[PDB]
Amino acid sequence: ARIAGVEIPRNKRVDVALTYIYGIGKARAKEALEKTGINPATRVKDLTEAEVVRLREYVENTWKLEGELRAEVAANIKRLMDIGCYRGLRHRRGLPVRGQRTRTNARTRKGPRKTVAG
Amino acid sequence: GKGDRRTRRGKIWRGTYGKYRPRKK
Amino acid sequence: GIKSFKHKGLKLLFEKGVTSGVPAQDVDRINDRLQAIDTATEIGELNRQIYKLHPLKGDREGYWSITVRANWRITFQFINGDAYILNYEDYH
Amino acid sequence: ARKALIEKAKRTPKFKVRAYTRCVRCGRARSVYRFFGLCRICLRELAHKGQLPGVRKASW
Amino acid sequence: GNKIHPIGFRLGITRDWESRWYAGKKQYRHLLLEDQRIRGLLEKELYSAGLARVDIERAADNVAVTVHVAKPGVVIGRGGERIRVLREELAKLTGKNVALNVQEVQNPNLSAPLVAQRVAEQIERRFAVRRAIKQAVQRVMESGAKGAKVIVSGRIGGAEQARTEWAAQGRVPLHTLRANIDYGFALARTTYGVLGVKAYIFLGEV
Amino acid sequence: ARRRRAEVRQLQPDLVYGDVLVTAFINKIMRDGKKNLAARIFYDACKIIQEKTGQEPLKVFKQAVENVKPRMEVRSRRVGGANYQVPMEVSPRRQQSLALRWLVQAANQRPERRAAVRIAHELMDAAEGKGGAVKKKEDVERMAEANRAYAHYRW
RNA sequence: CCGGGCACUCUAACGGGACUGCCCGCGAAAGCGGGAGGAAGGAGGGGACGACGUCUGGUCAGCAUGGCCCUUACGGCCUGGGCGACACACGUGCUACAAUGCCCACUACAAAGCGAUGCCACCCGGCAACGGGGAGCUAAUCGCAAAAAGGUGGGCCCAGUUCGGAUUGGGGUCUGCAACCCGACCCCAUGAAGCCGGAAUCGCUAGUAAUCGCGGAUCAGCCAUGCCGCGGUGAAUACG
RNA sequence: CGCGGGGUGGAGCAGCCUGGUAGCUCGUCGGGCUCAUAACCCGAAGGUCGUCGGUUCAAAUCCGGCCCCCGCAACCA
RNA sequence: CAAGGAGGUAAAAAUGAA
Ligand SMILES: [Mg+2]
Ligand SMILES: [Mg+2]
Ligand SMILES: [Mg+2]
Ligand SMILES: [Mg+2]
Ligand SMILES: [Mg+2]
Ligand SMILES: [Mg+2]
Ligand SMILES: [Mg+2]
Ligand SMILES: [Mg+2]
Ligand SMILES: [Mg+2]
Ligand SMILES: [Mg+2]
Ligand SMILES: [Mg+2]
Ligand SMILES: [Zn+2]
Repeated sequence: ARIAGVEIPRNKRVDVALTYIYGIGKARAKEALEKTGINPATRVKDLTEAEVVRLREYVENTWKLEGELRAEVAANIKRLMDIGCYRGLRHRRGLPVRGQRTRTNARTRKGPRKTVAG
Repeated sequence: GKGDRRTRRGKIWRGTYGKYRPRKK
Repeated sequence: GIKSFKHKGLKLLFEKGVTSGVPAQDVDRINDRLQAIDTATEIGELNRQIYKLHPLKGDREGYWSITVRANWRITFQFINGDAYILNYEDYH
Repeated sequence: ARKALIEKAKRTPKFKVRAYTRCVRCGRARSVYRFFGLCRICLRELAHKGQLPGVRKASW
Repeated sequence: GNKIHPIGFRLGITRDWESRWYAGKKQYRHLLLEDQRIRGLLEKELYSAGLARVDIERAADNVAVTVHVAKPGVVIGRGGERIRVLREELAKLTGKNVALNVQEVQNPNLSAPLVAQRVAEQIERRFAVRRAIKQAVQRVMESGAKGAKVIVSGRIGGAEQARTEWAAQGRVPLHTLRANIDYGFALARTTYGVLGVKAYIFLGEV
Repeated sequence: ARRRRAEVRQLQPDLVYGDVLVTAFINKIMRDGKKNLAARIFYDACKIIQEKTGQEPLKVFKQAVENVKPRMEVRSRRVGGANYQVPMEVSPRRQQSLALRWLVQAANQRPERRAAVRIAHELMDAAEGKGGAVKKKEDVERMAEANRAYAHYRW
């Protein structure tokens, strides 16, 4: 069911199916279905349409999620555009933000190795 | 998941406690 | 022209004139050698008898070695009129 | 910086976190045991001397 | 080479301590520093006595200090000085019961610290070291010893080349625990540097 | 240089069976030193044997081992920078070890989901002479078969 | 928990206890093999102990010390920066790629050590880190600690997936004068690479390898996945 | 200046004629092996195809103009 | 039982330091 921006997860437990949304994770998941009052271990296969409506209405509202909060997150990094701080430059150069070790490692932001040789 | 900060197992390994591992009872 | 240092003491003597990285009695010695390696346009100029010049062997291939004093040698790589990796090392 | 540096180690004023341990027999700042007030080096010397009350070789 | 200090190697069985007091934390550190400063202050103005040991015992403000010496010539009869303020100058940073005793080491030729110290004096007298070693060993061996061994290392007779002079008669088993082996050491200060003298003296046990 | 001929290690007999063999098999199942999980899996699979066949697992397991026994194996030996492969006989100790090892390995090679059903099935297949371990056994004997040429080098 | 008792367990101090002494066989002897003997054996299992000497080995930055040099300075104080830099290369490791596995709940079984300028029971707030209280403990008395793997129950169903946790946004807490460079945790949300490793390369022969947690030193705090120890479950194989 | 052949990674060579794929050996770069070098093993990167035009949907390739290279020819008086 | 004289012999693996 097209809950937020997504619909994908069929026969696979609503507490888990919920996770498949940028903004839900695991904590907001069971938090949303206990506050909506729905059984977590259900089929996800389009069960009681009412439960699905209530779920959708609560989840999609309340807190920001999916493409909207991706925009906000990207905009929070755009904050350090202008004449920003040190943390912005780390987002500029493509290097790790939290001042860690970059002599080795840091491949998750630098990307795969390039090898200079000399 | 000895390095995940959201498990009783990772909380053991890290040492610290919390929500995913309460200080007993 | 000297272009890169590996030895910090050597680096400081030639750049700032800081002599506290080398022996005190080898200050003048090391200086005249470095200036020679700086002015040298080819390895053939670093050939005065008092230098005992020679290229190293094995893993140190591509390097050269003039003699300061006793068991002490200034090693470097000379290439295209320039020396690189100026070090202050031991004969053993 | 060694003589004026074993001065500060006993001087200990100005912010409580700027104060640090320091071997007394030597002037070592590293591996200084709080129990003896000595570095690991000095401690070994005196332990072999016998000048360390009760301190004895460990075999087990 | 690499060999463990024959004193520390015993400590428990054979060869007891040299500073025998008990304390828990918050006290050990202070009392050990004071203890060592006593050893440091004594060694200075008491070297002419040539002290084999500096035993120390404590019992809450009691601080007993036993100074073993070959010839206690620097004590000189009660109020003849060399003891009065001398055993009283300790309590200028102590203020506790400065009970200073003096022992008479009978044979100095059987006291390892004294042997090495006599040798180290001779190095500074510019003596022929190899001959000095030989004599000192025989001198120790002459006074009833079961085994002896003296070692001077480095810069022998000046001359640019660190050497190591070696001599040892009789029996010196360092590996054995029931050993009763006395170990001494001394720094010889020379106008050309510093060299160390080891001295091993051995007697029976079981 | 093996001055001592290294005496054969002896095991503890299991529970309910008394095997001088089953425990050796449970040991191969054992990973990270968890004999509890190891023994459980085997006895679990023993319960599984009872279902698909009306046979006592003490024989099903026994015969399976007997069918996954290498009569002769290939051995690389001397002269020519160790160029030859003399086909050697296999000692009862080694047939023993290979049988159980190949069983467990082939068992975990199977596409099944539970460790017990893999063990049970691989044992039933091996008891018949069908298991992937039996493949391994028959394969090792092929190699030993093709080398009869310089087998006379023996030793 | 009390009365009382301390035979068991434990605690820690001196002892006993195998020396192949005893049997068969081999042998000139030494010794070797084998057997009842007992908890134990033919150095019982681990430590501490490192010959004469070798490497012009290592260390003038622990310390000592010959010589050379510096002294309105190569010394002294301070604030700040740096040792944490990053196109890359190598070492030692940690966490994994899952179902003999992961999550949640319940429920057991250790040893070795550390603590009243601290460990902090038990309550109270808090999703939690933690904060408010506050009892006991100079500690085989009180506390750190519930050991974890295990067991029982239940849920995922093999899918980059409830595997994996990197990276990143946001919100907090604690030490500290202060944590931007550069602190550790907590919580929400993101959830990357990895589906098991080329040529090569390492460790281990019995409580051993593997796997599991626990303590300590340093230490205000902590970048500890390290080092030094402790016990839990517990393999495989040795022809040669 | 007259005919024929040829300019392609750092080096030597293919691919052109039957337009849509640039391949081989060596060398370079990274990693192994060794005390170390060589040899060897693993894994990589690297070419305006001489230049200016033209044809074509598309040119290393098909067609012209120059620019070098190499090989033949230059004879009868 | 105790051997003299007789004969087929390793591999593919090269170098050296300042
Ligand atoms: Mg011994
Ligand atoms: Mg040297
Ligand atoms: Mg010094
Ligand atoms: Mg550093
Ligand atoms: Mg992938
Ligand atoms: Mg998979
Ligand atoms: Mg062994
Ligand atoms: Mg290479
Ligand atoms: Mg090579
Ligand atoms: Mg003609
Ligand atoms: Mg050559
Ligand atoms: Zn010190």
